[PDB]
Amino acid sequence: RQLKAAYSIELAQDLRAVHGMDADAELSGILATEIMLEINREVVDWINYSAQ
Amino acid sequence: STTTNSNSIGRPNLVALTRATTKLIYSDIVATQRTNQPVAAFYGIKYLNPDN
Repeated sequence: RQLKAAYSIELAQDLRAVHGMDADAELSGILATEIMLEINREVVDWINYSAQ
Repeated sequence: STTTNSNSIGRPNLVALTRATTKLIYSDIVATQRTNQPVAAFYGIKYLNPDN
């Protein structure tokens, strides 16, 4: 499983300013968390899939 | 009679470089002040008469 993300440099500046959060870490904090949720869903999904 | 024509020159000496840069005038023509937001706002405060 894999995922990608595309953030512009100027967005990193604006997000670092104004609000005050690093634009880079959020996408890493989103993609990695999202993938783990899907796998954690797939394990649950298979159980109901295979249940009698 | 061995003249200078018999001898062969080597790498010519590099006496001088020559770059071309304009006499940039913008630190003197305008008033500069760095902004910490992507949108910069100027306040115009004016004094009026009863006739505005």
